Amino acid sequence: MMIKSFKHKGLKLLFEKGVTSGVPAQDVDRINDRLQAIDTATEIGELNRQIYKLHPLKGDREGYWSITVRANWRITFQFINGDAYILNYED
Amino acid sequence: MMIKSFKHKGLKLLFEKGVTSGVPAQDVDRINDRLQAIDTATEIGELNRQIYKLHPLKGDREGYWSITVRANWRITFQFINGDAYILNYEDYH
Amino acid sequence: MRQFKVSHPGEMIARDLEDMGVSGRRFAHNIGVTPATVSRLLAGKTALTPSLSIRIAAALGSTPEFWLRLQSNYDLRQLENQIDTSGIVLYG
Amino acid sequence: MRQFKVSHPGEMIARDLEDMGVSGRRFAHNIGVTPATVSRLLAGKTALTPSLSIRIAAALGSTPEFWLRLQSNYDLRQLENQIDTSGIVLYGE
Repeated sequence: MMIKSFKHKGLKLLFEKGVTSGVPAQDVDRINDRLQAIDTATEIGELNRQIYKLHPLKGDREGYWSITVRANWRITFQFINGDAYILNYED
Repeated sequence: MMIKSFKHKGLKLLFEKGVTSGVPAQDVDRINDRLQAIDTATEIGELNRQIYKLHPLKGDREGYWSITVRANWRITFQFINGDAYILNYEDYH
Repeated sequence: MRQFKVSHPGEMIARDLEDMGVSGRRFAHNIGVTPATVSRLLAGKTALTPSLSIRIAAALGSTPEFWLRLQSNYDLRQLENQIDTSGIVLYG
Repeated sequence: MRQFKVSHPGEMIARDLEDMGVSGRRFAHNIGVTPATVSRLLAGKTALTPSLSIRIAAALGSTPEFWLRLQSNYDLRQLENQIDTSGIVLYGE
């Protein structure tokens, strides 16, 4: 799933440059893992692991999906075709 | 890529049931190799081996691609949104 | 562009088991592997092989293909500039 | 519908080397791998690893990912009825 844009600049920074200044210092590995999954999956069903609690959004943000990083924090992205857009780290 | 349909019923037969009655006998493996290659590529550029001589087709077959099986023989398919359609086995003289 | 840091799937699985409350020993028991192999895996010291990928996906979900793709993606990153193809003639 | 027969990439490479008129020994020398390993590869008796894949794409084209994936797909297919997951619990919460 080739990752095409970031809404969250702290994510763009971890992803492209391996810089941790924009995300919680404790969640760096966890978040990098999840980004690695999103990047590696070829289908959306491949992200439907238990710990990810993958689920679609309504929407408003329709065609948007979220996966859980921990507690209330989710990574979200819009899904058009086989691509991921507007990655975000919220809630 | 997703191989979604066949124009050549012998290919469909070799691909799905592994039955070889519908394709020229010398090309059975040569053809299965090619279908495996198409089935495995995630991009079109991964088929750009020299011996395949991958090139796009023009005309009324725009968005079609062909690769070489052997002298004068091609496999073709239509490329729609990462899927392969109308897979075919044709000659070219 | 490409992801700056690409993890060995074993270390990811290790961080995931911790967040779950599943110990290496318990996980080994579940997927039907020796605790010795699993600990080497969670350390990122043996590869996540196809036989493992089937077992692991049976436990942590997704497809065996996914887990294998992680290993490959990591393996090829780890191999960047390690192999001199200088060197090798590309048949025309 | 999935492909009925999935070949070991080594054996596909064997058939491609034959069609190009390249011997096992000459192919071995070019990619810089010992003939002992290359002969085991072309018989499909050893796996196509990440190191070989980088060497192999240097000669036959495509990308290393591609050759590796052929290997992966074949492996998973070969292991499909050999591993009992009966057996293994899919963790919930």
